[PDB]
Amino acid sequence: CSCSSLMDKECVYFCHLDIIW
Repeated sequence: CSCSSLMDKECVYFCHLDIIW
């Protein structure tokens, strides 16, 4: 995934995970 705003912080931080959630 991705986010149009880097300042929606928790949007960007769902995309930082990969299967090892």
